[PDB]
Amino acid sequence: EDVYQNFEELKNNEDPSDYGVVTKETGSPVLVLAIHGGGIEGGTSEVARELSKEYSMYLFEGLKSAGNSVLHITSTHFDEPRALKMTGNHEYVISLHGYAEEDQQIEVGGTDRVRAADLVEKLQHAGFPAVLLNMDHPHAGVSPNNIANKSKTGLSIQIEMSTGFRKSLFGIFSLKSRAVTQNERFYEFTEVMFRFLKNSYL
Ligand SMILES: [Zn+2]
Repeated sequence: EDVYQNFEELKNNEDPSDYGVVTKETGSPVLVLAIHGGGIEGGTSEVARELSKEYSMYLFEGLKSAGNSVLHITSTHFDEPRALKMTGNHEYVISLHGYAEEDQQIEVGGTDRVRAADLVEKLQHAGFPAVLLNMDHPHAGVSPNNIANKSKTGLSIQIEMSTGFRKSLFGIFSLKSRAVTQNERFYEFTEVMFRFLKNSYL
């Protein structure tokens, strides 16, 4: 269970300084979506911001010193108005998430089954620990209600990164310091992502 059922409820309950909505609109067909940034799923803000160097981005970030889990709205309920706008304005969506696991692992899902498999292959070739989840796996990112699918095509890739994998990319794993301690692994990973994104969405 999430604390809030939708964005309006979160907005009416939380101080606006405790969260932030951040957008970058470039007209790229692909949108990078991170609805659980900041302290909600740590590291997803930094990955999103780096990818926004070449692609449009939507970021919702939890900015509390503690307790950011209360700001998590599951994807099938996430309706913040700028997210609805940006998703509908784009052809395709890549949606970044974190989950709790100490081992390094990347779980890839979504509605775009061909591109999801291709991403997994490209990550595995590059030495990253990715697996493809199929249609019946729980939380596969396939619901029409999932924000990531509310695009012009309906085709998404869901990237779920374990705690271990996310912590491997930063010198200091904090709200304050991830953004200024990205390591060589961070850039290696984001580069694999930039190569995939440019080749897969011509
Ligand atoms: Zn998430």
